[PDB]
Amino acid sequence: TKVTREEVEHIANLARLQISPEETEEMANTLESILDFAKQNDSADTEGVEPTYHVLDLQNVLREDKAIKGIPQELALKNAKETEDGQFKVPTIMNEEDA
Amino acid sequence: HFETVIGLEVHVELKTDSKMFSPSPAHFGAEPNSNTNVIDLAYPGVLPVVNKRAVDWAMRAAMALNMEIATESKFDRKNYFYPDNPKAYQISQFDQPIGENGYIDIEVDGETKRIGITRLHMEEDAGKSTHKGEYSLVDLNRQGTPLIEIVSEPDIRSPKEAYAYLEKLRSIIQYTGVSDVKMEEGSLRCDANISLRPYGQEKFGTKAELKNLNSFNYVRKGLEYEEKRQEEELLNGGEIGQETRRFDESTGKTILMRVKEGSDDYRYFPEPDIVPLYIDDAWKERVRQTIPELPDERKAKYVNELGLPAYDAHVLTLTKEMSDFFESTIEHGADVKLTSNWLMGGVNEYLNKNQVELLDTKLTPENLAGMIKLIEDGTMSSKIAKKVFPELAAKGGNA
Amino acid sequence: MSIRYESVENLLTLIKDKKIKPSDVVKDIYDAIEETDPTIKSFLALDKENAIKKAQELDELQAKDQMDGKLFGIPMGIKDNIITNGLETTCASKMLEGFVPIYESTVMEKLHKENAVLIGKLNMDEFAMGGSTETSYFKKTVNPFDHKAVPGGSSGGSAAAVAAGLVPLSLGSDTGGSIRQPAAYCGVVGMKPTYGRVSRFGLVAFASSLDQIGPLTRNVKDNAIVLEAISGADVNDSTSAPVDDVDFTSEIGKDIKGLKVALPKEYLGEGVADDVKEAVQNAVETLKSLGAVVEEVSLPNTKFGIPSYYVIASSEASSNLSRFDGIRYGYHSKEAHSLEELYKMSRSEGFGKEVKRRIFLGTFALSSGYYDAYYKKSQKVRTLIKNDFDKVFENYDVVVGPTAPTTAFNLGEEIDDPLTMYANDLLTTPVNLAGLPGISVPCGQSNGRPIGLQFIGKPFDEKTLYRVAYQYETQYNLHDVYEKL
Ligand SMILES: [Mn+2]
Ligand SMILES: [Mn+2]
Repeated sequence: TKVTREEVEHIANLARLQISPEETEEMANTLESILDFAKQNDSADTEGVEPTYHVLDLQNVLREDKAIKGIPQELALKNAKETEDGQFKVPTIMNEEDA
Repeated sequence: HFETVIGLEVHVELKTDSKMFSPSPAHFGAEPNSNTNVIDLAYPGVLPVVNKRAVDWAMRAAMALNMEIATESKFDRKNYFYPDNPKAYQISQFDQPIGENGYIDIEVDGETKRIGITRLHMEEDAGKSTHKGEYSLVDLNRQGTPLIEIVSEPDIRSPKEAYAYLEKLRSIIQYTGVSDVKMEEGSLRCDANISLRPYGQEKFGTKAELKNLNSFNYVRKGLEYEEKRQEEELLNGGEIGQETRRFDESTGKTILMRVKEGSDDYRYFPEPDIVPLYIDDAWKERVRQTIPELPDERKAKYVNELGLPAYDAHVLTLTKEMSDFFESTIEHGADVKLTSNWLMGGVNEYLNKNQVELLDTKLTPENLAGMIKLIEDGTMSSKIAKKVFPELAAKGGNA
Repeated sequence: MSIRYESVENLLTLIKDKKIKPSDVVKDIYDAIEETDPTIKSFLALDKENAIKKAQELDELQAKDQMDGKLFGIPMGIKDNIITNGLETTCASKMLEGFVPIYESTVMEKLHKENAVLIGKLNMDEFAMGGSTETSYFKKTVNPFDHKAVPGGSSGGSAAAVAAGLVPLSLGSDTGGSIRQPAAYCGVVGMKPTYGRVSRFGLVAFASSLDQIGPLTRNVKDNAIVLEAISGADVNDSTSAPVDDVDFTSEIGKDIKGLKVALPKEYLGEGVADDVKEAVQNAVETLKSLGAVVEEVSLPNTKFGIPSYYVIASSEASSNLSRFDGIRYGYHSKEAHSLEELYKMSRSEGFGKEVKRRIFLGTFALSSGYYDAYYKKSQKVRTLIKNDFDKVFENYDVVVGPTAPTTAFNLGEEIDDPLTMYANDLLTTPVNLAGLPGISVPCGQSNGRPIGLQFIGKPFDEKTLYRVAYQYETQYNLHDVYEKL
């Protein structure tokens, strides 16, 4: 209940997912349904229960600070669709209309 | 009228062999995207592996910062899309930062003021995006380099107190041997948050985040300019608002580049890929001991014992090498004051004028020790020291 | 296509006794794929050239009597969400079509070391999100037992390829049942080891805290063997558990009399079908006739499995997928002229409806003002779901109940009904949340469609699971049926 066009478009922005106003409405409901679906957890008594971040009870897993030469430039760019001068080429025009 | 509240968000580059969460070497050549691997490139299916030294050093600098070292400390994800941050999230620390509630004493036009450092956590540096044409070139060579964020309690109250802060901080970190801390190299970066609140009331005026402060001297420039900038606003009329401003090195003014629509949502949440850290006593000791005599107590030792002035004790404890050099040449046979005056200026002015900052691979305590005695009671006096010094410094060892 | 139905165990010996040349073992496989997959459609990228080359290498090793490896000359299929060096890994998504990994995943590393032969990659739901593999951007795999039915999600391709006799063993990933459910639907043996048992380095992430690689075979025994070849800690995976004892075959073949088996009443709840319920009840009887002691117990928080699971999984997903921007690899939108577009256009055009749904939910569950109300909450619920197990394990060796509430469903039946599609993860999600090890073996058929029986064990107690799993298998299985289809 109550999932405005605004919120929908705010999350899309927060997710870098292009959404047309014709998908917005649709997504507003879906989200709402899923949320109402998610609402089920509220019927679980979690008072004073610690969140579970990791299921495995490990500790201090560190790596010795010893370098390992990296892969060739070629290898690092081999799968990039856009590259220039040994780098990843990307747009950047800063206009509050495309950004 | 107003007390100007300002805080400093400072990042430091720990100089370790490999990266923070990747075995990639922390030091790179000139060839772009050559110092990387699948992890740094955020290829699908890669996982982070914590650099042990990065932590030890991180908590070594945190202690020297008079902070409380966390017993339980885990990393979290800072999610944000940006060309130099390939995973779309930076592994850092939200709650449980390795270090909390510290402080450092500073001397400003008046007396001692103890500014508190709220926290100190570990992050991974991002890549560098060069702006060519209407496009952008990305180089993940630097990406993943271990960093430590140091946020100051909003205690510092003036564009000068800020300077005094950065220096004392830079100074102390420098002593831990965990970073070259040079702003002209990027191994020490600083951002400032400033806002004014007219006395009597609790409300604030506008609040801005100053970006592009690249030198100790520069943060002050922008800070005090900004101070005056929103000083007018508050009086003249001013429209309260949360904003971010870029400092123009040339003009000396800050430029508004964006107005916050609210508080940036970084969806912070515990990195599941990295098992939690449990820093025990034994561990805290190992790194506790590995700390020398920091600038303050090192200066107070230059006060009564070896009764030296004030200006003296400040510039000699400016760096560890400088200070060690001084004490190494003091025992050799150089009269206290002699070297002090010889270091304060003369050598310091020689280093600055020749950029010979590598005070180590040049003239040495063994070498410099002599020149002091030669003048002290050997040959005659001063003036001969004019050139005998530069020569003796840039090479040679005695004559 | 002759040894296309032999188990990994037998086929293993057939090679050691030089009764068959590795190169032909492969000839058979591809012969099988060529004839059966066109209808099943479980395979994506095929690595025939390389496969043939390796087998040729093996024949030599065969003659030279130097056959090393726990899976020497054994054909293998790998879920396309598991990185294979030089082999196109797409995660069955437009976003990664044509993507050629530049590094080797740790499980593949180990497998090659055991001299297994890489035949190809299996089809799956787009980015492990889905319960019918129907979300694949390339093809919809079908259930060998009923071509009008789905294989399961998300590792549907792995369960189907094994059931369809295209390979003796295959790998899958389980985050909420993506290995066990497809297993149950295709009536084959699926196993999601304890969290931390099998490295995750090389596994395209979906839910870092729930993800886990596992094996799928046609019988309990072979499944154990494979899990031995992939288990073990790894410096490339910080979460990988430092448990050396990776032998799971030792206690197989031993009786289970006196074995305390807990039957969660909530597992035979209202969401369970009648036929599925019956099958498992007769299963319970069988477990009794074998000596095992089965008594009812309660896993109260079970009902909160699916909800909390999605919030958590989605959330993490809204973080693990964010690296897909088409900058360093993957789908790069062409219609982008700004930097914002490049991200928003590559991402939208590359991901499918379901993946974007998870992301939206997740991104939301984490966003400011809702984080505590959804993510944090779900995390606290997860704690409950584990305690349930904790308590139960205080008096029981293992837990039993159905794997899926119902038999496999029809293709396109729930493809446009995400909510009901979800309900199917009722009995699986709890395990991933608790991080325990689960296993599914067939225990029945309703209208030809197989029913799954699941065994939930204590962390790193996979050997026991295989012990009880093998026993039951002796009283029932579908060994003789795969051969007929
Ligand atoms: Mn930072
Ligand atoms: Mn900042």
